[PDB]
Amino acid sequence: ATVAGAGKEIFADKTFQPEPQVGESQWNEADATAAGGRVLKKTTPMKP
Amino acid sequence: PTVVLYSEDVNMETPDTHLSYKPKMGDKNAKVMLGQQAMPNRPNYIAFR
Repeated sequence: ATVAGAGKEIFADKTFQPEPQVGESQWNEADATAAGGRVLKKTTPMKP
Repeated sequence: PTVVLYSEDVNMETPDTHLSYKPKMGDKNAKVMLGQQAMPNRPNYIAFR
């Protein structure tokens, strides 16, 4: 609360912010409403 | 009814295992506390030189 009502919505950075190394921190889940992920473009050939 | 459970209480504890992960700082078990985690404690080898 910098302006006593602050917290303007901080979003993900374009480049790196979605971290492939996070997730639910308990064996069970809550099945959050909205989720984000990373994926390539078809230009890069697919490899295992 | 097709199930009969039995309600009992014991003075259980943990003598050699610490908690790897805890959901929240509060005790008084809630639903989230269903999924905590624990890790065994390091070995110790006291003896004579």
